[PDB]
Order: sequence, then C-alpha cells, then structure tokens
Amino acid sequence: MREIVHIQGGQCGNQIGAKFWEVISDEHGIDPTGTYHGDSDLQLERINVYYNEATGGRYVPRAILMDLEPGTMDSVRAGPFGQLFRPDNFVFGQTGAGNNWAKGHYTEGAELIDSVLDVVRKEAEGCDCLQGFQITHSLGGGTGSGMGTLLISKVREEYPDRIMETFSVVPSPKVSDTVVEPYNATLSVHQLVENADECMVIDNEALYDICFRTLKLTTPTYGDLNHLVSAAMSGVTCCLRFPGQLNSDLRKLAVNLIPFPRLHFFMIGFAPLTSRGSQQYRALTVPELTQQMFDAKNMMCAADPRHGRYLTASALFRGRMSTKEVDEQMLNVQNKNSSYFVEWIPNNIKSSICDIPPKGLKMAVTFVGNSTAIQEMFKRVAEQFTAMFRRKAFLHWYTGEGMDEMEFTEAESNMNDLVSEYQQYQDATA
Amino acid sequence: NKEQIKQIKSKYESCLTVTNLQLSLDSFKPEAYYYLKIRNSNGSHKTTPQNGGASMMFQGDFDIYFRGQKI
Amino acid sequence: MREVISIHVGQGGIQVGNACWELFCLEHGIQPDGQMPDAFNTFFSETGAGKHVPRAVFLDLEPTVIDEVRTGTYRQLFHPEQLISGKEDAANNFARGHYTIGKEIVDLCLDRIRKLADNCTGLQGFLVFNSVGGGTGSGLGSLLLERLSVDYGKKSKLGFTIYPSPQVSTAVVEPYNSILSTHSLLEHTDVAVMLDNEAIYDICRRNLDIERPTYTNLNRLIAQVISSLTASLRFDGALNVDITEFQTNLVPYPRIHFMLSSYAPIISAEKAYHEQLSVAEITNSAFEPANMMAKCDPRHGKYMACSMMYRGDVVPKDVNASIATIKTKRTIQFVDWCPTGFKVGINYQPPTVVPGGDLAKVMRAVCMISNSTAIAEVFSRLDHKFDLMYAKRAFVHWYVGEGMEEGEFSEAREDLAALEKDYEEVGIET
Amino acid sequence: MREVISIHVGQGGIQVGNACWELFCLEHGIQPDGQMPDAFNTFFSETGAGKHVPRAVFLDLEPTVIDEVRTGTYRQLFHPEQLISGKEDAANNFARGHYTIGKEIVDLCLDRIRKLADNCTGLQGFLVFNSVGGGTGSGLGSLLLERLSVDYGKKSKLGFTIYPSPQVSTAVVEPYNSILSTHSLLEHTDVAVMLDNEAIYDICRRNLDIERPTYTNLNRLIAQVISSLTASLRFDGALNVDITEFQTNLVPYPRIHFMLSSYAPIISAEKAYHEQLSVAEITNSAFEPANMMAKCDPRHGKYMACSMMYRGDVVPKDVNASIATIKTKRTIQFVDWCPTGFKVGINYQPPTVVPGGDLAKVMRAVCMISNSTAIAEVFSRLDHKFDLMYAKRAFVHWYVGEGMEEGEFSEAREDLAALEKDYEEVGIET
Ligand SMILES: Nc1nc2c(ncn2[C@@H]2O[C@H](COP(=O)(O)OP(=O)(O)OP(=O)(O)O)[C@@H](O)[C@H]2O)c(=O)[nH]1
Ligand SMILES: Nc1nc2c(ncn2[C@@H]2O[C@H](COP(=O)(O)OP(=O)(O)OP(=O)(O)O)[C@@H](O)[C@H]2O)c(=O)[nH]1
Ligand SMILES: Nc1nc2c(ncn2[C@@H]2O[C@H](COP(=O)(O)OP(=O)(O)O)[C@@H](O)[C@H]2O)c(=O)[nH]1
Ligand SMILES: [Mg+2]
Ligand SMILES: [Mg+2]
Repeated sequence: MREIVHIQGGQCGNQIGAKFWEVISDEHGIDPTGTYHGDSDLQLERINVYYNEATGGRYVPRAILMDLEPGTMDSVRAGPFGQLFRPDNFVFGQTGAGNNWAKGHYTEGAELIDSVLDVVRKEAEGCDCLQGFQITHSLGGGTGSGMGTLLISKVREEYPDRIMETFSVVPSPKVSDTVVEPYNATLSVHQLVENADECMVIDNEALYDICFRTLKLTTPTYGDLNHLVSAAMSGVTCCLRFPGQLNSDLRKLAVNLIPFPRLHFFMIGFAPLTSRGSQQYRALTVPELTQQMFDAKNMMCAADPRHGRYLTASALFRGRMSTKEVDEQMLNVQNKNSSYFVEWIPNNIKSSICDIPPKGLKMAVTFVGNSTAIQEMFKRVAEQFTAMFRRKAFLHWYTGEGMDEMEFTEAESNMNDLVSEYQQYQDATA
Repeated sequence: NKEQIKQIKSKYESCLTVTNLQLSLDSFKPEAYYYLKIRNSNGSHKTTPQNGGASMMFQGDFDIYFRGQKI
Repeated sequence: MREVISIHVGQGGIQVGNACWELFCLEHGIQPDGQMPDAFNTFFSETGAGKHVPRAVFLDLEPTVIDEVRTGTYRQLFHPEQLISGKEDAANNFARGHYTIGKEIVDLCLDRIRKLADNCTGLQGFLVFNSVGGGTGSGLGSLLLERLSVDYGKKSKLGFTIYPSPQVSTAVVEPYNSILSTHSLLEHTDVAVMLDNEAIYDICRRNLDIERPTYTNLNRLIAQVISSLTASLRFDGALNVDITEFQTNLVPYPRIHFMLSSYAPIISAEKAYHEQLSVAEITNSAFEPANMMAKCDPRHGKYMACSMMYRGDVVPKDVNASIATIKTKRTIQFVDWCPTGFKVGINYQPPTVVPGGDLAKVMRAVCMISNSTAIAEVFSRLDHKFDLMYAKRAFVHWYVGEGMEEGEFSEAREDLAALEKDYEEVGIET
Repeated sequence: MREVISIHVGQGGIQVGNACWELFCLEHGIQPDGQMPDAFNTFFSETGAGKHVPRAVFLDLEPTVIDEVRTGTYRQLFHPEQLISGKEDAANNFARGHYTIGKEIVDLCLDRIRKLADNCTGLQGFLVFNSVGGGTGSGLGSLLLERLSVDYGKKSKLGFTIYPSPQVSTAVVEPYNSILSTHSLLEHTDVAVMLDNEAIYDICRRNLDIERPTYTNLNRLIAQVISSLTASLRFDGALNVDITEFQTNLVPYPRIHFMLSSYAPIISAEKAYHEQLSVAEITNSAFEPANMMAKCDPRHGKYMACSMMYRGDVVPKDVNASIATIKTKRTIQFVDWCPTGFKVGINYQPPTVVPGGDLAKVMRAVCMISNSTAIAEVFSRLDHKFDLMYAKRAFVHWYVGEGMEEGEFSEAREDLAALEKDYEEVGIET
C-alpha cells in the first residue's frame, strides 16, 4: 500500500538510479536475478512499495527509464543489477538534444513523450493506493532538464492530488562541465517551482568536498557520489517500508516542512560518515549523530547554512534508540543555536524514529532542512545567466527551434522574484 | 509556362524581378561601353552594353531565383 | 545506432585520411584485410559475414594518390567504387575545381553519399578533410558543402581545414583560393578547426625531438586528435559528449565557429616514463601557447569557450582541481560575458599506439578544442597577402578564363572585412 | 499442367533463344544431351523414357544460324524437324518476308505449332522473340502473329522485340520495317517489351565493367530477365503471379501495352560480396533511370503501373517497407487516376548462374516490368527518322517491287500519330 513509482531521465538521473536500485535491492536481499535470499521476515512485508510481482516468483522494479539517446541505457543494462529493469520500460530516441533545452522540450521531447507517458499511465493506474512519484534528473543537461520538467507538468495535470518528489542536481560554478549550463538551469527552475511538491538540490561540488574532507579517500569517482546520493534517497522513505515508533510518510513531511506553497527547496545530508581508518575509533551515540547532522560541511549543497536562518528542520533517525534522548538532543540543538532559527515559528524541528537500521550500520540519520541560505545558489545562477544573456551569446541555438527571448525574460524575472520572496521571510520579525 | 513555373517554384523559395536599372558613376569614360552583370549564388544575367554617359538606363526584366541567401 | 561519414578530398585530405584509417582499424582490432581475426558501428558497417567496410569516400581529380591507395596493403579494405578519381587535375586553380571539372564529378560523389546515408539509421553528422591551399581540394570541398547544405539541411558538418602558415608556403597563389574557400565555408560549415603546418612542425621539433619530419608525422598527430574527439561515441565514459552537443557550447554566434586545437601529452618512449604524467601537468601543458596546433598566440586575445576532452583513468575531482588552477592564473583571461567557459568530457579508453610511430603509450591524455578571439590575426595576415597581389590584378587571368566573374574576388574581401569587424565587436566588454 | 511455347524467328531471335535455352537447361538440371543424369513441364515435355524436348521452334530463311545450331553441343536436344529453315534470305526487306518468301514457309511453322499445341493441356500462352530491324524477323513475326490471332483467338502472346537504338544503328533502312512491324503488332500482340541494345551496352559497361562486350553478354541478361518473369510458374512462392494476370494489372487500355523493363542487381563476383545486397538497395537500384533496359528516361513521364518480381529469401514486410520509400520520393510521380500502382510477386528460388558468364551468384534479385508515359519519345524519334527519307521516297522501289502497295507506308504513319496522340491524352490529369 501507499507505494510510489520511479521515473528517471537523462544520463545523470540514470546513473543515480543505477545505484539507488542496487542499494534498495541489497537492503531487501534481492539478488541481481530477482530472487529473494533475505534473512528477516520484515524484508518482505512491505516489498510492494518499490517492487512488482511476476510469475515465477521474481521481482521487478516499477521504474521508467527515458533518454533522448540510447547509449546510457544500453550501458546501464550491462552493469550489476541491470537485468531487474523490465525491457518494455526502456524508451529512447535516435537523435538526442545536445544539451539544448529547446530541443529537449519543444521539438524532440514533445513527440517522444507520448510513449513514455503511456507506460507511466499504465504503471500508475494499476497500483493499489498511489502515494506519489519521485523524479531524478539533472539541471545541467538539455534533454534531462527539458523532458523531465515537461513530464512533471504533464503528470501534475493528471494527478493534482498526489505528491511529487524531485531530486535535482543544479550546475555549480566551481565544477563546470558545460558552457550552456546557466541557460537550461534558469529555464528549468522556472517550470520546477510551479509543479513540484518537493525539490531537493544536490551539488557535485559539495559531494567532492565531503568525499575529500570527511571520508578522506584519495580518488573520488562518480560511484561514490552516486552511493552517497543513493543512501540519502533511501533514508527518506525508510519508515514507510519498516515499522517504527513514529511512522511518517512523505505527505507528513510535506505538511510539516513547507510553510508556504512556493518554498519547497530543501538541502539534505546524511550521517554518520567516517573514514575507513577511523571507523573503529568512533562510538555511535545520538549526540555523535546529531552533532554531525547539523554540521555545515555535511550538507549535500555548497550553500552555507550559517549564512541564514532555518525556517524548519526534519530528522529521520534509524535503529533502535530511546525517544527521550532524541527529543532532549533536538531541544538542545535548538537552544544553543537560537540565532540561526527563525523566531516567529516555535518548535520548528520534526523527528521520527525507525527501528530498522541500514545494513551494516547500527544507527543512521537523514536530515532535511528548509533554510533561507539556499538563496545564494539562485543568486549566482542568475548572475551567470544575466552575464551571458546581455550579449545574446549562444541564443541563436535556442531561438532557431521556436523559442524566443520573451520566455527568457519571464524566466529571469520569476526566478529573481522567487529569490526576493524567499529572503523576505528571513528579515521578517514578530 | 505553367509546368516551367511549377518546376521553378519547386526548386526555389522566392524570386526577385529587377527592372529599370539606372547606373550613375562619379566618372564615365565617354568612349567606353558599360554593362551590368546581375548575379547571385544560382546564376547571372547581363544587360546590353550602353555608351558611357552621366546616367545610363538599362532596360530589361531580370528574374533572380533564391534558395537561401537573398543577396 | 550512431554513425558518422568522413569525406576526404584532395591530396592532403587523402593523405590524412590514410593516417586516420590506420589508427581506427588498429584501435578496433580490424586487420588491414578488413577481417577480424559493438563499438565498430560508428565508423564501419557489417557486411553480414566477415569483412567491415569504412564509412568513408575518397575524392581527387588527379589519379596518382588514389592509385597508390588501391595498390597498398589496404587495397582490400575500401569498396572499389567509392574511390572516385578524375583524369585532369585542377592545378591549384580554384575556378577549375568549382566551375569546370568538379561539376562533372560531383554528381557521382553525391550518389555515393546517398548510398552510404541510406544504410545509416542514427547519422550523427559528416566529417570533411581538405587542404585549403589547393585547387581541387578547396573547390570540391566548397561545392560538396554547398550541395550537402541543401540536400540534407540541418545535419551537422565538421571541417578540418589546413590553412597556410604565416610565412612558410609551398605555392605562390594559395592566398587567393584560401580566401575564396573561407568565403564559401563561412556560411556553410558548422565547425572549422585550424591546422596549419608550421605549428605542428614546431611541436614535433620541440617535443618529439625529430629534426627531419615528413607529412606522415603530422598526419599521425591529426589522426590522434580526431580519435580523441570521436572516442566518446564508441566507448563507455563517465561524462559523455556528442557531436550535436557543440554548437550549444562552443559557438556563441552563428558566424563565429573557427577555433584552434591543442593536444597533450606529446612525448617519446625514451623519456616518457621518467615522469608521472599527472593530470594537472598535462592540462597545464595543453594550455601552453607554444603547444597550440595552429600558429596563433592565445595571449593576444580573450577566450570565449573551452571544450576539452580527457581519456584514460582520470578522475573528475582531479579535473576540477586543475580547472580551478587555470582560472587562477593571471596570464589567461576569459571574456566578460562568460563566467564559466569549460566543458569537460571524461572517457575510460586510453589512447592507442601505432607501431613504428612517434608517440609512446600513456594512460592519460587531454585534447582541447578552444574558441578564442585571437584567431583574427590569421585572417588579417591572409587579407594583407591577398591585397598585395590583387592591387595589380596579378594571376587573375588564370581565374577569369575558367568561368569565374571579375567581381567574385571583391565580395570575399568584404566578407573577410565583416568577419574581422565582428570579431572585434564581440571581444569588447560591456 | 501449365505450359508455354516460345517462338524464335530471325538471327537475333535465334541467338537470344540459344541464350535462354542454355539457362533453362542449366536451371532444371538437364544435360545438353537432353538426359537427366515436376517443374520441367512448363518448358519441356517427357518422351516416356529419358530425354526431354523443348517446347520451342526456330525459324529463319537464311540457313547459316540453324546449321550452326544443328552442329553445336545442343544438336541432340531439339527435335530435328522443328528447326524450320529457308533457302533465300529476305535481306532486310520487310515486303519480302511478308509477301514473297515468308508465305511459303509459314504453313510449315503453323503445322508445327499445331503439333506442339495438341500435346499441351494447360497452355498458358505464347512467347515470341524477334529483332525488329530486319526483313525476315519483322515480316515473319507479323505474319505469324496475324495467323495465330485468328487460329487460336484469346490465347495470350508476349513479344520481346528489340527496337533500334536512338543513334546507334547497324542498317540504314531499319526505320521503315520497324514502323511497319509496329503497325502490325500494335493490334495483334498483348504485351510488347522494349529491348534496344544501347541501354544494355551502357549497363554492361557501368556495372559489369566490360569494355568490349559482344552479343552473347546482352543475350544472357535478356535470358535472365525471361527466367525471372517465368519463375513463378514452375517454383513454389509466397505470392504467385501468372501470365494471364497481366492485362488486368499493367494494361490500362487495349492500345497501350508497350512497357520497358529493368533488372537488379547486376554485379561481378570480384566486388559482389563486399556489400550486403539488401532488398531496399536492390529495389532502389531497379528504379534508377540509368538501369532501364531500354534507352528511355522515366523522369520525362508519369508511371501508369509497375509490376515487379522478386526471387530468393525476400520477406514481404521488407518489400512493403521499400515500396513506401519509393512512394515517398519526389522524383518519381505516378499518374493521378492510379492511387496504387504496384503489383508484387515473391518467389523462393534464387537466380541460377551460368558457368563462364558475367553475373555472380546472389540470394536476392528483383525484376520490374513498368508501364510509363515516357515511352512516346522512341516513337517520336523513329517517326522523325522515317519522315526524312519518306519525304523523297527513298528506298521505296525496293518495297514496291516486292508486291507491297504504295499507300501501305502512309497508314502506318497515321497509326503512329494516333498512338502518340493517345499517349498524350492519357497522361493529362483530370
Ligand atoms: N598537413 C598536411 N598538409 C598538406 C599535405 N599535403 C599537402 N598539404 C598542403 O596542401 C596545400 C596544397 O594543396 P594539396 O592538398 O597539396 O593539393 P590539392 O588540395 O589536391 O589541390 P591540387 O593542387 O589542385 O591537386 C599545400 O600548401 C600543403 O601545405 C599533407 O600531407 N599534410
Ligand atoms: N540484342 C541483339 N540484337 C541483335 C542481335 N543480332 C542482331 N540484332 C539486331 O537485329 C537487327 C537486324 O535484324 P537481324 O536479327 O540481325 O536480321 P534478321 O532479323 O534475321 O533479318 P534479315 O536481315 O532479313 O536476316 C540489327 O539492327 C541488330 O540490332 C543479337 O544477337 N542481340
Ligand atoms: N553524480 C553523478 N553526476 C554525474 C554523472 N555523470 C554526469 N554527471 C553530472 O551531470 C552533468 C551533465 O549532465 P548531462 O549528462 O549532460 O545530462 P543529460 O543532458 O540529460 O544527458 C555534469 O555536470 C556532471 O556533473 C554521474 O555518474 N554521477
Ligand atoms: Mg593534387
Ligand atoms: Mg539474317
């Protein structure tokens, strides 16, 4: 019951899913052949959340994979746990977008999306009670940031009451791999605010910083960043698949973390994270988890959370632990940092406990906090956008496929209005 | 004429008809003849040569067919 | 399901095509007979049982080079009737190969192009190679580009032209046809890469330590650059780049698409292994002005956008840590309206070595394609060379008597003046 | 229980009959002696024990060719008294072979035809071969057709006439008898196929790469076309076609039954196997104007109906997918009052190869019989050639003195004018 379907688009989203599904399968004891080989009874009670049942007793994820080029899905199939995905759900084009947002949203993405919407509708109509959808995509690419966001609007138009999740990677100015990143980032943020019920920003720069400083491993690769993102993704829905002292589905988090409908851009972090050589030194206790949870360097975004004030915060503890300690520590982390918490909403931290810890760990915490410090990312994105747009650089590529500069002006104005009205509440006082 | 026009309209995106060409130069040689060569990427037309004078008037209808650049 | 077709016209084009086609056959394990004793599909096609046929066509009016090809070790590889050959050479006369003898040959080439294109299903684009300072090369390249631009339309075409050196020259009349061909491909080619011989001679002398190089050594380096550019289409990589993802990242405006390339490392086996060849040092060497593949000084102008490809065991974090260092340096400055200008690609397959060649085997390499404002100097010097002889109308009778009009020389001069004004207008800050 | 009788008259007719009768004997496994060391019944008859006798008759007034036949390796095959031979040649005079010496021979031929027909039980129709530009060929063909049209009535007769080339000619008087024979067979033959020599010479030169062809090479291609046409009667196929199923599909009106043929592929063993010979490429090659078996340009006129035969391992869906592509092309346009114009036949038996010949062994082939409006050009040029000499009454005395009336030339001219007017009247849209 109350299950969700997985939809991913683009190369970055496909690579994120290729590790997210591996993590989920390892958590539920599903072999790469789709056969259950788990140890505990609880591993099968709520498997309908992510997995479907077919004849022969094997399980198949309800994931939908879409891209405008076939290479990435032809590569993910040969990887581990690549056989679980149903071949029918693979939809792809023969041309690609070339990191051009217009091509992936107006000319090419519009004709292809009917086929993927057909299978999306097939998956949603069938399921017992829908909880919602979760979306993984990147804002630094053309086909992803175009087709995914248009699909968001199409899904929202047909299921207005369901919940919608988006895990979005925004292009940081530090590690830049594409010159046209500001254009399709700014165009995508315009559409994303209007339809997504929840959005979670993730930055490659913050992932590299975490890998270099906390884990202290010499050579980070995309596999480590994907693993961290996958652990963070799994931590959110853990209590929906396992029993606990205070169950809290996604809708309950939506109620408690979004004060106003347009303020739904969160930054997350996962604890504990320790190096291989120091994993024996540390002792896992609730104070040790909560001190690392609120650490500024532990956030999955380069945004500095002590440059603003938290509107609200959430924590999803895992493992068996006493609730009194959790509540007193949450109170203590809020009394010692009163300057960084907005004062006109008292008791702005939500907590939840799940009795099933991750495989290999005795305690774990997932942190989701809505803070005013996120304005800095939109500020720098808009700064680069307005630095590049004033000369109409690279504009002809977009304008040759039916798009105009008016949609750029409206997007810039709406993004600046969002930036302004997000900080409006930072200076608000009672 | 209809089939030729249909073949022309199938090959080209537009036509420009140029008429009444008046040449004025800062200096003419009185003993020299002048003609205009009207050209695009698809072909060229030539006027009849006329004797040099302070203004020369070349008569003719010059149909210039385009497939891209309108120069 | 992704394909590309390479066009070779003229003596220089055929001699660099031979150079790239030993390298591709060696890299995909195909013997010179065409027989193997799913990545080949980008350049080759399967015949059903046994041999592979290249997706390439060789053009020339002068039969000597084609006859040399049809008797060498590669006689069995190419299809017998795609090596189109003429009888009479254009003899460095541009008007000949554009108006007199090229027209009767161009129809067969277009028929061959159609017969090759109907086989491909996912055609990415075309590649073309031609030495600019020759009659048949420049003239037939211009005519083929003009026919293809209307037969196919929006398909992407890439041109690896070899402009004459600043002072070193083999002919005496090459500025005329160089200017005319630049006129022709200015409005007809999506990408043009600079390849003059003097810079590559200096590269060989300084790094490879060869004091008597021949054309084969130059062509092998060009072939390596081509392989590095197209590796991302036929090998798995952490950060892929497609051909269609260029005009959205390197071409700010439709007129400006001339850029100059560089490669690193270039080193011989006698002293290669004594140093570690870290990613930082190779990416520093790639940006050195003395390692430009065209004899132009980047210190004389701004950068617009840099697209640079890695291959081997490089890790993205090391790439970011090196892009930061380059942004730090005061001798390299980017244009004002471009905050980020780097597009990064990472591939896993290390560069392959050709036996008996110059380059050694290494695990890391970098190839950069950079668009800079300093390129206007070559246009200015070619224009100055052209004006000297066009003042007295020298050598014009060799062109007027081959069907070309008198005024055709002036409009190429006007287009070059327009291009030079445009390059100055773009490079000024706001 | 299905039979067909082939008639060979004249030197060209006998020389193409020899060419087809090596091929049939080779295809059915019969040795040149006539002895095998149930499909043969279409062309042959069983004698009770041992040898097979062809259902063919050879006619000529000049004895040299028949004497050559009766001494070659095939002396034992044909029945001794069906090789009817005369004593005096007509010497390119049409009036001779229609009024003077052909009448005394035609009775024996008709007796032989009756003796062959009484043996057959399921007679499909007659085949006739005759080179038009000769006296005995055209005259005896006309007389035989006129006798058969009244002796048998509704039985179908097919004529594989060889008209003279546009400019290449062997005689000087062949337009006269060509026009007269066209007059004679216009109202007497159900199907006429164009076969002029110049087009087949060009085919051999371009594809077979033979620079010095002889008549045997031409006759082998004609024999292959005949075998492809009649394969459906003696081999199992997924989509069969009978001879009687032609005037219902290719002949819109009783007057219009002249059509021109083409064949594909035509390729030598030296370069045949390097390419895959897919059905799409062969069906594209068959529609190429340069591969017409008669020197006429199909681009100058509309199509009326296309009947095209396949043989080998071709699958119907691939045929449909290729008919769609041809309907797509803008250079091939059909007449307005014909929405669908294709009749498709598929057979399983691949074409057989003759040892020492030109063509190689292939698994797929296509033969098309297409009726088009462009055929009027050959009639117009033959008419123009005729008028030039008929203005001064040249060479007429050679015809008036052989019993023909003066006015007989004019009415053939009037019938050609009527045919040309009819072809113009049909091709206009409604
Ligand atoms: N890099 C490189 N350049 C070459 C090579 N061969 C010729 N060139 C250049 O080509 C220019 C002249 O054009 P060519 O390619 O030699 O001759 P072409 O293009 O066939 O034109 P034609 O003279 O009419 O035959 C010279 O200035 C050379 O610089 C080569 O092997 N490598
Ligand atoms: N395709 C082809 N045409 C031939 C061949 N032999 C002759 N012809 C053509 O036949 C025409 C003349 O008629 P022929 O067949 O040679 O002679 P005929 O039909 O027996 O008439 P007579 O001259 O009276 O004997 C010439 O113009 C040739 O083009 C041949 O072997 N193959
Ligand atoms: N975490 C992670 N990020 C990736 C990976 N591959 C690419 N990216 C990011 O995705 C961005 C490029 O997105 P792109 O591949 O063009 O998206 P697309 O246009 O939808 O295919 C780069 O800036 C990378 O930082 C990966 O395997 N893992
Ligand atoms: Mg040459
Ligand atoms: Mg004869």
